[PDB]
Amino acid sequence: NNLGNTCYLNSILQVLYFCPGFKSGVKHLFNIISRKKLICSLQSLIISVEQLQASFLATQPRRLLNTLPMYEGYLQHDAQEVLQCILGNIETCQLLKKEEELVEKLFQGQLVLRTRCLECESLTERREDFQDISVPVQEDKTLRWAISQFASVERIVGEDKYFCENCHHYTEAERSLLFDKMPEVITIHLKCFAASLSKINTPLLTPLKLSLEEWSTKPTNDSYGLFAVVMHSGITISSGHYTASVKVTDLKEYEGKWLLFDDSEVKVTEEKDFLNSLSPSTSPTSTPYLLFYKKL
Amino acid sequence: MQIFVKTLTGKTITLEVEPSDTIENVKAKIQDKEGIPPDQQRLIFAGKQLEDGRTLSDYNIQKESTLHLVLRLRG
Amino acid sequence: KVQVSYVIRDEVEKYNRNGVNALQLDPALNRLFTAGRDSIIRIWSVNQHKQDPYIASMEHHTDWVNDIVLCCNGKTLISASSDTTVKVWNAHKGFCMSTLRTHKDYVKALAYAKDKELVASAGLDRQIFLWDVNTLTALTVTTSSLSGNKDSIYSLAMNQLGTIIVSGSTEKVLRVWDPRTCAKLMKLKGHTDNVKALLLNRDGTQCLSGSSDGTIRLWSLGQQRCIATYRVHDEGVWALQVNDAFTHVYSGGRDRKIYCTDLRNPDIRVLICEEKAPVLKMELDRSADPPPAIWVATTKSTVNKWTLKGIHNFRITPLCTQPDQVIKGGASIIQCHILNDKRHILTKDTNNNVAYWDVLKACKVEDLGKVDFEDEIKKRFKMVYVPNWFSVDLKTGMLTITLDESDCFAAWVSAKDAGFSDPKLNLGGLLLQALLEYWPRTHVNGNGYFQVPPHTPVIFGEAGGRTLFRLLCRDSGGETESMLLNETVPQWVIDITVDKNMPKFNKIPFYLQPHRLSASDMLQVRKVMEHVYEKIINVLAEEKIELLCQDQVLDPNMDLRTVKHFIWKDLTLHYRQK
Ligand SMILES: COc1ncnc(C2CC2)c1-c1ncc2c(n1)n(Cc1ccc(-c3nc(C(F)(F)F)cn3C)cc1)c(=N)n2CC(F)(F)F
Ligand SMILES: *NC[C@H](*)CS(C)(=O)=O
Ligand SMILES: [Zn+2]
Repeated sequence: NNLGNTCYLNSILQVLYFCPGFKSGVKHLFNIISRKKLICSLQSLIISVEQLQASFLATQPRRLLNTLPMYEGYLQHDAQEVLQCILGNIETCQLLKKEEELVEKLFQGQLVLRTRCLECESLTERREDFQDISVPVQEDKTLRWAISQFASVERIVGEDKYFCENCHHYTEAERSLLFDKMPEVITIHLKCFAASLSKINTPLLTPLKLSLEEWSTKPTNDSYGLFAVVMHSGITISSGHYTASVKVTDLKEYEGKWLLFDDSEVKVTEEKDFLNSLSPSTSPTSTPYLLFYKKL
Repeated sequence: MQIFVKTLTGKTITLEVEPSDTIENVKAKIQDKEGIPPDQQRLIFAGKQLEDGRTLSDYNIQKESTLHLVLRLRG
Repeated sequence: KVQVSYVIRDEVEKYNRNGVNALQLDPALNRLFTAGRDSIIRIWSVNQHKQDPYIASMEHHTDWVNDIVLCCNGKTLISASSDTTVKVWNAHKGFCMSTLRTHKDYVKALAYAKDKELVASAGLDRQIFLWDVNTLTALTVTTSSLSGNKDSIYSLAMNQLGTIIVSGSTEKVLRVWDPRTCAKLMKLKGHTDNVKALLLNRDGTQCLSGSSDGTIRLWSLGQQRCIATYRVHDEGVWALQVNDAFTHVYSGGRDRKIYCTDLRNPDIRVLICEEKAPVLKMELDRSADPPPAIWVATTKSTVNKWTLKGIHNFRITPLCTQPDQVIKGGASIIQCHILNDKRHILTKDTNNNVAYWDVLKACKVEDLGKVDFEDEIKKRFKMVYVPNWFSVDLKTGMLTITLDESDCFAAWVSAKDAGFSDPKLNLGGLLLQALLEYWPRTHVNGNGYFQVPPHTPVIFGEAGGRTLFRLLCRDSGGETESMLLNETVPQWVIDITVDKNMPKFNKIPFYLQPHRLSASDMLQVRKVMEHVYEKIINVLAEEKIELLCQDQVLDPNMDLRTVKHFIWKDLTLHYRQK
């Protein structure tokens, strides 16, 4: 059904299918196309997959592959690349709605960047939209520490000198990041590769809970529960069999039990058992690559 | 102009890009200050990959803009 | 990694341009030393009866001057600058005597032990060097490094007897050393932000600090703890001065206010008048007790002298409204624009004045007056294209032109285009020939066209760092100057000036199609017309053919390199007969 030469698109589709409010929205976009005249391909795959769930309770993912200058023949590619390509192809909504929101709400946020000259003490604010957080795995051992390193007070010194136009000289500054709008689900991208070209096999203790209030701009009270992980399995940047495990969202006895999408085999594990796998207590082979944090 | 770049370790690198160049010139400067081949770099700005063969005026990059540097991990 | 540079300035600069960074006083001779953001150090006369207060200036630095210390009973002056150099002067005659270049980054601090004759210096490179003055005036001196530190040092102080030295950095933690044994003594913590002002007692028992948070703390060196804390300032304190017996402190910062805070009881507060710019490096007149005057410095080019007479008898309304002694200042340049033909520059300065500068002749030809900048820029539009070959730096409030090896020889122009009297000139080569003209190595048994004025400084500096040399264009035929020039100039300047090596040229391909050729960049379309005519025959060439580019009829005088840049968006052309 799923021949093992498309190991990135398969994992991305399996992770996205369980995202909240995705299968419902895509059906609406196709319904607008339905009476007005990639969207037509996604709706076809969703219908086929839902047919198999009835039995348990050849999918042919190549239909999307044909529709989606970097995808020729049997090759090896990245997962975040195809995720961004799909989320960019999904443009179509704006073009359809102009003639008279599934990404702007699900996967979209805003940041605030503050730079402070250390000579005149004058601040500057800019706004930049973010779709994922690239976080340093380890410095040249905690998710909170890594996020703090990504977004906290950091001084640019040495050859990297801020050019302040209030002083008209090369001064020293400090930088900060703040979150303004947080999407429905927040994805974290781990920079496993090391420039030193290499790959670090020491994972991070990823918590099953999260709270973004120290680095936030406004006082908010909401948590973040992990619900999907995409894991590599190789030892270098040349190849590797991608694997994805997704929590069950909402069948009579499977609730609260993580899944494990291996190569053409579906295995049901337990939350306590799975949590002891990617943790660094036992040296693993698979290294987490992306983490998806559904709200609540 | 002057723009910032966040490398793999998380440090910030400063470039004077002169916003009339292509992506290849920016990648060449990044490789000069970083020693990474230009065929393996993935520049990301505002949650959207920077494609080669285009200038910077289309991406409305102005003042101090942070470009995230990531590599490509194949599988 | 070596760049040649020069500046355009008047022969006699009499007024400040960018601001003031440090102050000093000489009660023995009644003179004031003003080391501003401009590289020049001036010696004013603080006597009220002098209607034109000015004495000889000292111009040897290439960047900002951060701090100056008057040593050896006013005989010598020590100055530290942004470029990693510490110099020694002769304040009686205002000429440099020595130079020390054993620093890696900017220098921002300078202390002085009057009863010990020592000088310490600290910078952004996290190093502290202990220097003995008595071996500096008479003279590769020895070093005494005293630095266990982890981040940049922004201020530093030393007690009068030269036994305790305290430094403030970005850790908000003060470190205490001992000059004689180079040992570590204490670690004073309890601050929140950067520390930019430290004052110590005569015996080193107590220390005063002021942070950018906006608080002033009184420490103790007999007890590793702070005693009292005052927060009378809303913004950070950048300047700090104290009375003789540690009884009163005068403070000021970004608030743009100056207070006089008592120390025994902090509820007594008088408000000296508020200056119009952020006060930095306040200076006090210590002629008699109590101090009857105070000199302030700001980010603008003006120094004022406030008088204190209402203190101790005032029983918050400001005490003063106007200064007593005023020192005038000029205007600095804040905007520049390079014209389409890269020779002239349109600069706009404070007080809204625009001037029309030259680069090749290194002079000013005209000032345009009170006109709008955008309309003036749009009016002066030329239909040419010359690749850029220099850069303009607006620091120090003056024009600085830097020539880099990558693109100095990247501009070829015609003889009539340059205005002289067909030769194919090179602008960078002519400039570099004109600069080093008194150098005896360039002679043979700006060459024949013009002459740069013989007072422009010439600077050989590294890539964004220390300057290896500093020369006057007139003073180059001497012995020591030649000795240093034989080793300081790079190779790519020698191959062009000392030897006659013709720099390389440029070519560009272009497709011709009757709807591959390689030709020089500055080739007029007049020659592409003569070429197509003489190849496809079955005045006459000018009249019987016209070239079209993007369906625009081409003028038979504009050359190929501007067709690519202004009309085309490899280049392709089309030709039709008649
Ligand atoms: C292109 O492929 C896909 N694209 C997008 N999304 C998905 C998956 C579901 C998001 C697939 C996909 N990929 C491989 C599958 C596959 N679907 N199915 C059908 C199936 C049947 C029952 C269940 C299931 N649901 C629960 C519940 F409800 F308890 F959570 C428990 N279980 C076992 C899951 C999937 C399957 N058998 N394989 C393995 C084999 F085809 F190779 F054999
Ligand atoms: N990285 C490609 C997918 C996995 S495999 C078995 O084709 O290499
Ligand atoms: Zn500044």
